[PDB]
Amino acid sequence: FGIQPCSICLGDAKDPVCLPCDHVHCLRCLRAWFASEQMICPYCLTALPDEFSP
Amino acid sequence: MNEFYLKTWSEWEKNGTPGEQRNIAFNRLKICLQNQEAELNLSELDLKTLPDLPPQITTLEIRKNLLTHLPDLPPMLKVIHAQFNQLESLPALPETLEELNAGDNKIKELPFLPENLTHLRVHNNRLHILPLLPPELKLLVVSGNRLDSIPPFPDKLEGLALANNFIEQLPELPFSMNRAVLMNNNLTTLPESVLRLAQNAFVNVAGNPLSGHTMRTLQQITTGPDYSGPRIFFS
Ligand SMILES: [Zn+2]
Ligand SMILES: [Zn+2]
Repeated sequence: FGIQPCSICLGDAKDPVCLPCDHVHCLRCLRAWFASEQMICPYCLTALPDEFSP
Repeated sequence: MNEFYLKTWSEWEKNGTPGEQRNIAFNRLKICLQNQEAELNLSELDLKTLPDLPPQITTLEIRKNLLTHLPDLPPMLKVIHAQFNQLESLPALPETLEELNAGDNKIKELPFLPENLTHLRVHNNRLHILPLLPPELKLLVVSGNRLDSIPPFPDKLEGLALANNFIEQLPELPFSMNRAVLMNNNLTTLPESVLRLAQNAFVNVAGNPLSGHTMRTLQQITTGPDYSGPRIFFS
């Protein structure tokens, strides 16, 4: 378990979340995107399952 | 079934380094050709090269291998999934191609994009320029490349993702656009067409060096009582 940069912020995610498309982002950042009902990977725009929870 | 393909494939099967699962791939190639299947799946087989492909396939699933180049692409292909390889280039793309995912590779330049392409995902590559965008494109993903500019957008484009590039100016956005992921580029202003996207569209411009004059202009319009444009995220 090493350093995993957020795809967007290059910041070691405090709670890295790996989406099904194998792209990692910070938990907070994902929650912020999902709060606007954008249930997608922000990096590759692959949609996520319904009611998806990180 | 065809004897010439079998001879090529049996020689290819014998020519792999120990980590490559060429016997599984050889059996899948035979069954694909014998039954004239629409899809060939050679994903997750640790393959370093591919041999001549069965000519009738419409879907090529080869993600998560160790490929550095691809063989000639058969001319019926509509979908190619080649993400998570080590690709340095792509061969000429079939005119039938509609969906291409070549993200998470090492591609520096793309070939001509064919007329019927609808979905392009090339995130996490080494692209320093993009080819011109074809008319029916609906999705463009180029996040995590080395782009200084982006070509004009066609008028059915719905999703755009270009975060973490070096783009200095964004072309005017078509009204078809419902999702624009624009973070961490070098933009200092936004095209006025961004304010004309649908009220339910999503735009994220966080991490760009937007000027004071741009910010005052955007704050005035987006916080006005009669604003019906998209929601724009600055953070
Ligand atoms: Zn993050
Ligand atoms: Zn993704």
